[PDB]
Amino acid sequence: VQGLTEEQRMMIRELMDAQMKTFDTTFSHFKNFRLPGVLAAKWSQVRKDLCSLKVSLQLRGEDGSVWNYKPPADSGGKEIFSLLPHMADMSTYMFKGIISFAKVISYFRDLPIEDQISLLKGAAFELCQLRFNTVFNAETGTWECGRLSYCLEDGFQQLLLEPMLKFHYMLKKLQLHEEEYVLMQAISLFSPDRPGVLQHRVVDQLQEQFAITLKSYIECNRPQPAHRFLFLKIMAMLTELRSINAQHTQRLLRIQDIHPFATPLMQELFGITGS
Ligand SMILES: COc1cccc(N(C)C(=S)Oc2ccc3c(c2)CCCC3)n1
Repeated sequence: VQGLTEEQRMMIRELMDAQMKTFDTTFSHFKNFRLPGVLAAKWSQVRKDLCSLKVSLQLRGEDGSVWNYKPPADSGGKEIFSLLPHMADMSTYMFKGIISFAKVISYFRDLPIEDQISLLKGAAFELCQLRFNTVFNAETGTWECGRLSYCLEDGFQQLLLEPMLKFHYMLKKLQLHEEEYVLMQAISLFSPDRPGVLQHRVVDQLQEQFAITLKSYIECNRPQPAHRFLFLKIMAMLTELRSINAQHTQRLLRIQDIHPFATPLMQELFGITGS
């Protein structure tokens, strides 16, 4: 790109290299996942917690066959948990790609292992949502995950009330480059204020370099009036994503409390000990 320092161009490359190596955009290796079965104040809030992300699910076979699953309606029972096992498998698959992404980046390997763990615990969800946005189809409200499709159930303005859905639509509208998505991932990963981080100074210095690189990238490759304040818009979305992360963590722990579903990797990322 233009106007970047050699160190910034190298920084952008290694992020792009790590994204290329660890983001299976066709989801070809997402396999052996569970699928929905065939044929007191907690519950009110878990009932409200689960209805926030209502999606149907399509599976296109290599032979051309199509399986499609329409979820039930909430009717006061355990049917609200039908996609929990499948969604756990997908998020687990994505978390593994995220962990692989961090471990390739030199700036991440060079951190102490305890801080590596702390940063991944704090940012794994956010980097997952950033990767899902690149396969989000805002015209059809569908995350195109290769042979899997997650379609939002029916208007458009009433769904933007859901913060994570609003995030995906608003982030998609910015029409970001691959380089800007991966820089967002690095900024979110290297957040110095996550619980348990010890090397706050180096992590803060690294994050600042990633933000400066992103600011510089935008200024060198986006002169259009539509991209005025784009960097600031991106940074605001990252703050919103952190809020959504905290929201979603409390959501998940409440559902986990009355209906266990978290995989071992999810338990590790969310602090669940097993006792
Ligand atoms: C109760 O909270 C839960 C339950 C189970 C899994 C999760 N996680 C951690 C994640 S990343 O779920 C998502 C979030 C967004 C999306 C998908 C999964 C799949 C495709 C559509 C976009 N969260």
